[PDB]
Amino acid sequence: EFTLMVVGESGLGKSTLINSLFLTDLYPERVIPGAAEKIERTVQIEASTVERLTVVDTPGYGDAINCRDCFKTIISYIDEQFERYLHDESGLNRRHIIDNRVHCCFYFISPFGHGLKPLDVAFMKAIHNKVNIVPVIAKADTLTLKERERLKKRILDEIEEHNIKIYHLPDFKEQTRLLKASIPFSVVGSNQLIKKVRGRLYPWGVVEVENPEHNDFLKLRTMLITHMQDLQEVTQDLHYENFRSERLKR
Amino acid sequence: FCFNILCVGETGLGKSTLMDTLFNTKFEPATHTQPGVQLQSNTYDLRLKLTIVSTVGFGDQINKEDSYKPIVEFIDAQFEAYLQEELKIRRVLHTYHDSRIHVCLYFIAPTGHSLKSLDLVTMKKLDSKVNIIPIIAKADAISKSELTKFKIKITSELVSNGVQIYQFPTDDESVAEINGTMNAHLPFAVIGSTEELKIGNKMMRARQYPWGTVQVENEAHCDFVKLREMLIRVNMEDLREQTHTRHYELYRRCKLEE
Ligand SMILES: Nc1nc2c(ncn2[C@@H]2O[C@H](COP(=O)(O)OP(=O)(O)OP(=O)(O)O)[C@@H](O)[C@H]2O)c(=O)[nH]1
Ligand SMILES: Nc1nc2c(ncn2[C@@H]2O[C@H](COP(=O)(O)OP(=O)(O)O)[C@@H](O)[C@H]2O)c(=O)[nH]1
Ligand SMILES: [Mg+2]
Repeated sequence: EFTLMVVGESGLGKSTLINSLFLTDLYPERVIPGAAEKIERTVQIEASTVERLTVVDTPGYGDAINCRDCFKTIISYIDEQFERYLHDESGLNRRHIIDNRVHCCFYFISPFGHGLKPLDVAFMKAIHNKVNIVPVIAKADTLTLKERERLKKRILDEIEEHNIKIYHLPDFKEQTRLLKASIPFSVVGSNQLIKKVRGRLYPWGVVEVENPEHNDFLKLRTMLITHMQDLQEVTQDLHYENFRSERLKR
Repeated sequence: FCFNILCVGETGLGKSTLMDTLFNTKFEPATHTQPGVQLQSNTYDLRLKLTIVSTVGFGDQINKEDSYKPIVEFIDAQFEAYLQEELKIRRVLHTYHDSRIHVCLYFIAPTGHSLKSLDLVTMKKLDSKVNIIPIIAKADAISKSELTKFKIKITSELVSNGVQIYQFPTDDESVAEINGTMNAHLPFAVIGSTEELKIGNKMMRARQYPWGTVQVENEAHCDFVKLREMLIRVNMEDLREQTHTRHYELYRRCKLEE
């Protein structure tokens, strides 16, 4: 059982990347609302389950003009899963128990700005003590190598000077070394096949998803497969126990 | 000759880069921490007295309900200063520098869906204030398979909400077909770059990725050539004329009705 949360501005290719990680179309009938409906659109929660994986999406995030309670619907869901597990752990049927606690949250940073918006800082500072945050740079094929390194160094500095507790990798040797150096991962996703390979077609060249010299798709996928046991371990031993002690304040 | 361009886009969407691409000359990036939307104006002498006004901090605040207000405030301030000129007894129209915005290039983030709610509201309240030309910023983020669908959804968004966008004049028969082509390509998929590379054997603005090099002046790569063809003496004066006879006339009707 693993639970992956997806948070980010609409239109960042989050659905495409998720369908690219496992080659599973999870949004066959999803409809995108018009710009008039996004004005007052609220944040909703959709959970898709495939096989022991659950992808928790948060459609509506950032679409509203006035983020009234943009984080509240997400924060309360994370706390709800901690509360349900808490009351099931304290129950008498601990044998048959479902662990829906969010083990990892992919947050999609826009590549079209200079760094990260205040919305990114507020959201991460709101959940970094509750979920393992893995920042990702959406639509990496819009950044040159020079532009890509400028954005990664800026995001990491802003993370440090805002004290963002993102998920950290632990300490074969070349795998861990190159994986840590590419954080934050700048990924490219695709459902198209193009002399045939998965990627995106432009008049001036073809981007390859599984090409590490083009984007960090393979690194993100490799990091998730290898650190999947550690992600849920930090969730159970750190984020859940902090919620449990904070719950006992009242 | 006075001509004033307004650039309205989210922070980092390439406003300064695109202006440098249009005129082949260098003209600072804003932060994302601005508590409100402001505007920066700079006038250049090139025959032509160009003024470039850019939004600062547009779209960065968590609450974006008051984003259109500073832009409308600035446009009205130019409408008001011109009205003050017509009401002077001993006026100096012949020597007055027209500061009214003659064109607004609205930068749309290449999301691939349609319009954001901030795009719909801001453009709807700039309808009767300025000649709006919608462009898809950083168009190299969209494959040609998606650009066709994206342009259709955007236009369907402007029509359904009654957004009044500028249309190049087809009344002049001497350049009606080429203006009919530019109107059919709206919104313009534009790409900008402040550095050139040797493609073929002519230095031209470009963006090089590990998988290819984008040619800015190549019509098959983006619609930048279409956007540059708005600087023709005929289309450039109509934007100045359509501002005075339509948008500025609307400002007078409101100031007189009281
Ligand atoms: N992918 C892509 N990147 C671009 C394009 N144009 C510019 N850039 C990059 O994006 C960065 C932003 O450029 P700016 O011109 O400063 O953007 P801006 O809208 O003026 O930013 P502010 O003035 O602070 O609001 C530039 O440094 C370029 O490296 C483009 O057409 N496509
Ligand atoms: N440039 C770029 N565009 C992408 C990528 N992945 C998806 N897209 C495009 O982005 C548009 C919307 O993406 P989507 O997956 O629906 O974004 P979502 O709103 O987060 O679900 C689609 O037209 C995709 O073709 C990518 O890696 N790079
Ligand atoms: Mg700029």
